[PDB]
Amino acid sequence: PKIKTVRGAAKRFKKTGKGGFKHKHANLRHILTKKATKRKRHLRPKAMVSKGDLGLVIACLPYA
Amino acid sequence: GGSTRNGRDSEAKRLGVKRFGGESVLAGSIIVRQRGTKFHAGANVGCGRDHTLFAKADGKVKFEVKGPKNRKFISIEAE
Amino acid sequence: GIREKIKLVSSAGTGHFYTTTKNKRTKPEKLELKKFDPVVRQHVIYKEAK
RNA sequence: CUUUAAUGUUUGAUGUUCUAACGUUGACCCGUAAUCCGGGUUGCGGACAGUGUCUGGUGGGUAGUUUGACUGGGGCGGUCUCCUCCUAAAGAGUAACGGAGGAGCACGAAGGUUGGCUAAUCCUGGUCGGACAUCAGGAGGUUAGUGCAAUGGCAUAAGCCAGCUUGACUGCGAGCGUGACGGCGCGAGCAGGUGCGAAAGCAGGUCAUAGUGAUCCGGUGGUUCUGAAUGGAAGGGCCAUC
RNA sequence: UGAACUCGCUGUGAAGAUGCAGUGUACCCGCGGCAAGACGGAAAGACCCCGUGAACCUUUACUAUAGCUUGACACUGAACA
RNA sequence: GUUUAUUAAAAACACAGCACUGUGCAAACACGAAAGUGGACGUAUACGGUGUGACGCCUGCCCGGUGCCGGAAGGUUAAU
RNA sequence: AGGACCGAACCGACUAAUGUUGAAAAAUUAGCGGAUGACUUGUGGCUGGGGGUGAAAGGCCAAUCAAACCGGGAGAUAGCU
RNA sequence: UUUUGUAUAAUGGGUCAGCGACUUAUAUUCUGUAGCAAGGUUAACCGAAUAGGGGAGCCGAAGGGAAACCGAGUCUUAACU
Ligand SMILES: [Mg+2]
Ligand SMILES: [Mg+2]
Ligand SMILES: [Mg+2]
Ligand SMILES: [Mg+2]
Ligand SMILES: [Mg+2]
Ligand SMILES: [Mg+2]
Ligand SMILES: [Mg+2]
Ligand SMILES: [Mg+2]
Ligand SMILES: [Mg+2]
Ligand SMILES: [Mg+2]
Ligand SMILES: [Mg+2]
Ligand SMILES: [Mg+2]
Ligand SMILES: [Mg+2]
Ligand SMILES: [Mg+2]
Ligand SMILES: [Mg+2]
Ligand SMILES: [Mg+2]
Ligand SMILES: [Mg+2]
Ligand SMILES: [Mg+2]
Ligand SMILES: [Mg+2]
Ligand SMILES: [Mg+2]
Ligand SMILES: [Mg+2]
Ligand SMILES: [Mg+2]
Ligand SMILES: [Mg+2]
Ligand SMILES: [Mg+2]
Ligand SMILES: [Mg+2]
Ligand SMILES: [Mg+2]
Ligand SMILES: [Mg+2]
Ligand SMILES: [Mg+2]
Ligand SMILES: [Mg+2]
Ligand SMILES: [Mg+2]
Ligand SMILES: [Mg+2]
Ligand SMILES: [Mg+2]
Ligand SMILES: [Mg+2]
Ligand SMILES: [Mg+2]
Ligand SMILES: [Mg+2]
Ligand SMILES: [Mg+2]
Ligand SMILES: [Mg+2]
Ligand SMILES: [Mg+2]
Ligand SMILES: [Mg+2]
Ligand SMILES: [Mg+2]
Ligand SMILES: [Mg+2]
Ligand SMILES: [Mg+2]
Ligand SMILES: [Mg+2]
Ligand SMILES: [Mg+2]
Ligand SMILES: [Mg+2]
Repeated sequence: PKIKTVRGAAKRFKKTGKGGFKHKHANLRHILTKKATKRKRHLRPKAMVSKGDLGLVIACLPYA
Repeated sequence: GGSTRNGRDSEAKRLGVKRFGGESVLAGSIIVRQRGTKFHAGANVGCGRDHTLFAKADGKVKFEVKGPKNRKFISIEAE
Repeated sequence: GIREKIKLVSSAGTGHFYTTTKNKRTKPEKLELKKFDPVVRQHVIYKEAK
């Protein structure tokens, strides 16, 4: 049968032009009063997935 | 009574001399938490809020001792 | 941890607000500050500090 | 035109009476040569009791499960996250149920800037006053001080006093340090607007290193991004925040 | 019951040797006896620990539930105060 | 008297007696989705459950906890 | 008269020895307890597994019982050998 | 065989013969090889049935953003050196 994608990761990761994956940073959901504005501003954008995690991401997302 | 409970990740002490990083302001060339015996020599930009020295643009890193009290400063030779 | 969290609301029509903390027993009087409002791009007064 | 009274009407509750629902493991007759069952007459009870749906309580009677790890064997005791020092062998890093201490905050000024100032301790003289309070002078030169444990710093002061202030700003950020990763940290410089100062300049919290909790789920405000035939709305997304 | 041409002592050795080192002794093969050894034979130790094992039992462990029990509606009607 | 058929025959179980408690008969209680059956073709001098265990002398104090029984006050409280 | 006494049949199983690849998957020999009673025995019948029965030992339910046996889910699962 | 380590007195094997353990299906990524070349390829099905038809579809040639949307650019920002 077909491989069933991990729906948990399908809505966590998105594929880029050169095969990479973009994701949203953590630590930006709650308890934000004591966090520095510099830290929150740096977290606000989106980052790429590291080398060590690409294997797991690709395993989770076969049809991405 | 009581043991273990030791702090972790004491960071770093020395990050280079001369044209080791060179490019841009860098973030090394300092013993963090030190201040004493590692001051800004004017050539490199002053300390950070946590007493971290860094360069201006480029150049070699040098250490000298001058001024009263014989304090050691880090300068950078612009090139 | 008696210190509690309050929000400073811009006096302008914009809904922008800051957040901070203050002691309730020591200074119960309202806190008034002048901060930058990114929506109107001007420094304005802020209120609503229990 | 009423903060006020009363024939009548409606609708609830309580208590008596009734009988026609319903009960009868009371009596008698028939099916019927039958202590079942059914039908009939009668007596008693009676809108109770009892059953169906919903609902609060109780419920080891029954059922499915859980009841952590390290550990000089297990158990008892102790510990599990973060910060400082030694062990740690003059770059970084480095273990033990190794040796010693702290943290789970505080501040609307204890932040910014401008201006100014310099300690502990001892000695000599002097009312209460003395071992020690305050005053004058002289030694001394940081043995003082830091919002808080330790280390490293600090006279230029990061230590002490005063004036004005909110940069404890918003969007970015070349470059770098430290991590397997999640992530954490330093950062010149650019744009907008602001404070102190004559100006050069300084300010993106506090002398620095502890004061902390991912994701999911949901709450509050803004938005003109989406809106399942169309127009709206609900819900969702994005920004701030709990 | 891996196969044996299957001695003693001292030492060595995965740490208690018939098989290793040194050394001593010992012609080949039966029969009757004894049980010191072959860590002898049997039972994948029952003691101890481990497995994010099982099964029963207990209770003011958690979550359910039969049973019991309270009320509303229905079966369920009529008069009077 | 009974007991671990096959390592335990006993101080263990039972026992007659004693006490508490429930039960008014379509009894309580038990088996059973229900019908129905036992209790019992019995009726409180009866039946069920619990503890103790011939007989003799006796069986003291505590109702704060848990349980059980009773209580037209008041507080809280489901469905609707 | 007696849940009276001694003691055969009969029903039990307290001690010792033997046996322990047995004559026997609990028996033999010598002793031992009850033996008119809550006794013992033949035939037939009823109670069925989270159930039965139990003078209670977690005992018995066809040499098997802290949940019988047979078939199926089923190639249960096994970070273990 | 398992171990830091076994002649080990740690496990398994009395011997012989026969049987006995990395497979199959469908998806997805990579390597080799063959065809075609901005294109490649058909599935069901039809069929004189391994031909031929069938292009429904699927992958690739364009990305950015949560999205509207824009597009060799796009996102962030009032806007970016
Ligand atoms: Mg959010
Ligand atoms: Mg249970
Ligand atoms: Mg289960
Ligand atoms: Mg369990
Ligand atoms: Mg353990
Ligand atoms: Mg121990
Ligand atoms: Mg070192
Ligand atoms: Mg070294
Ligand atoms: Mg190492
Ligand atoms: Mg301060
Ligand atoms: Mg100054
Ligand atoms: Mg200051
Ligand atoms: Mg500090
Ligand atoms: Mg619509
Ligand atoms: Mg919304
Ligand atoms: Mg020997
Ligand atoms: Mg030896
Ligand atoms: Mg012989
Ligand atoms: Mg012998
Ligand atoms: Mg041997
Ligand atoms: Mg043996
Ligand atoms: Mg074993
Ligand atoms: Mg007797
Ligand atoms: Mg017997
Ligand atoms: Mg009856
Ligand atoms: Mg007794
Ligand atoms: Mg007694
Ligand atoms: Mg007799
Ligand atoms: Mg006799
Ligand atoms: Mg016996
Ligand atoms: Mg005999
Ligand atoms: Mg006798
Ligand atoms: Mg027992
Ligand atoms: Mg049996
Ligand atoms: Mg079971
Ligand atoms: Mg199955
Ligand atoms: Mg199997
Ligand atoms: Mg394991
Ligand atoms: Mg070993
Ligand atoms: Mg060897
Ligand atoms: Mg050995
Ligand atoms: Mg061997
Ligand atoms: Mg083994
Ligand atoms: Mg063997
Ligand atoms: Mg696209």
